[PDB]
Parts: sequence; structure tokens; C-alpha cells
Amino acid sequence: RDLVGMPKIGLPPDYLGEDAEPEKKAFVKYCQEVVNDLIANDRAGLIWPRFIDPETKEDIFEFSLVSRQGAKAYDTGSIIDRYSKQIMMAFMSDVLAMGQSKYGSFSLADSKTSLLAMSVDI
Amino acid sequence: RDLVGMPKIGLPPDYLGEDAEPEKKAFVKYCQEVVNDLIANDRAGLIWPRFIDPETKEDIFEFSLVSRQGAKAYDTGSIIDRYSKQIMMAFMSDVLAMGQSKYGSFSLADSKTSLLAMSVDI
Amino acid sequence: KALKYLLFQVAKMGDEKVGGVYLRNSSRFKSLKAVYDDLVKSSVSGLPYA
Repeated sequence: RDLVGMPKIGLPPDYLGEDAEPEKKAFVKYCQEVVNDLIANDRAGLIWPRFIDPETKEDIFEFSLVSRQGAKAYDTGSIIDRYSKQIMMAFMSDVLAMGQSKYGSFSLADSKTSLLAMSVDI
Repeated sequence: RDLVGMPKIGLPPDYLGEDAEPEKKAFVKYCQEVVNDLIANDRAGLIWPRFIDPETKEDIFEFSLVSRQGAKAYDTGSIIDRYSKQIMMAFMSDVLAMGQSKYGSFSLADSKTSLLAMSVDI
Repeated sequence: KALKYLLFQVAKMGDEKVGGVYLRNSSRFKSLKAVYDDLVKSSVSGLPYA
């Protein structure tokens, strides 16, 4: 659900409908294919109608990419990493993440038995 | 409850209701389907009706992503890590997180007996 | 079709004063347009498309 950059097309309400003139309905159909087929290939581009309404001093048609004005509060990436280490800590299986060291060993008779290796002994 | 970036649809009040024209009810139903189903797949896009009202110079149909204009005061991750370190300090079980250090061992008879091993000895 | 035609006629009309009778037609389109956009134009006639 990260819809930032999603293409948004704003049309006057007259265009959107069933009783609209065939020319208008054809325009809406083309916009549907434009939405459904637009990619970032070599021949990417747009020829859109542009009419700044003398009233309200704003354009009626726009093709714009939806934008967000904030950032997610919590960093999910570091959050999950903390719990993964905690889970491995509960089973004392840090060797899965850290890996085999040069001062740890799985040999029971060795003088440097790993914590996990001793657990299987119990 | 991190609702930043969720889709928000702004409709005029007359659209919402039961006595509203059947077309308006269909409009609200399609908006509901969009809200409940819209994802960020490859044909993601939108064709929204839009109309800058001559008065107030503002659009009536308003589709946007909810945005926050602040950041969380405290970094919870560091705090939780600090408290976990304190907890491990209380039981003197640092070897659980830090790992087996070359300055310690689990042998009581050794001269490098760890603190936790000494507590186990007690 | 008739309503659009009415808008054209109202706009073209001007302020007239023949001796004794006066008629300000200037402030009609301004009023008429506001209703027209609100009650006719700003009313969708179909479904959108996601």
C-alpha cells in the first residue's frame, strides 16, 4: 500500500459518465489504457490538454503523480532485527547469525564448548 | 497506528447518505472498493473527477495520502536496547549477547572464571 | 441543451434604459453561472476508475 508515485488523472465530472458525448467517452477510454499501460520505456511521454480556467486561475485537466508529505514514524527494519536476535537468544542459537567463531566449538569434551552445544548435552 | 500514507477520499456531503441518487450511491460503492482493494501493482492508477468550485477556489473531490508533519520524540529502539542490557547486567549474563570473550571462561578451576560462573559456583 | 442556450442569451444581454423604464441585466450571468456550475456542472454522471 505504498501508492507514492501512482498516476492520478483529474477530469471534469462531465467527462466521467454514460450520457457524455462520444468524444468525451472516447477520451475517458484512452485515459484508461494510459493508466493501464504506462511504463518508463524509451518512448515514454505525454500530450495532455491544458486549459487554465479564467475563473479560479487553476487548470482543469492534470496528469500528476500522487505525492506524500510525511515519512513513516518507526523504522520497521531495525525493529524486526531486534526481535530476531531476542528469539535466537532465547534458544541460545546465536551461532546461526554470528557464525562459527575461532574460539567456540561444538565438542563436548573440548574445554571451549559452545553454549548451544552444551544445551544438547543436557 | 502508523496511518501515514493511507488513502483518503474527500467527497461532498450530498454523496454520503441513503436518499442520495442511485448514481451517487454507486460512486460511493466504487470508492469503497477502491479504498479496500487498491494496491501498488503495475497497473496502479486513478481517474478521479475534479472540479475547482468558482467560489473558495478549492477542489471538491479530494484524493490524497494522509501525511504527518512531525517525528516521534523518543527513539524507542535505543531505549529498549539499553533496558535489555541493564537486565542482562542484573543477572550478569553479558555472554548471552556479547558472546564468549577471550578474557573469560566457564571453568571454575580456571583462573579466568566468568562472573556468572562464579555466581553459579556460589 | 436549453439550459446552455439560456446561458448564452443572458450573457449577451446588456443594461437598457428607455425613458421611464430601467433594466439592469449585468448582474444576471454572475448569479446564473454560480447556480449552473454548482447544480449542473459539479455533478458527476458516472463511475470513476482505479
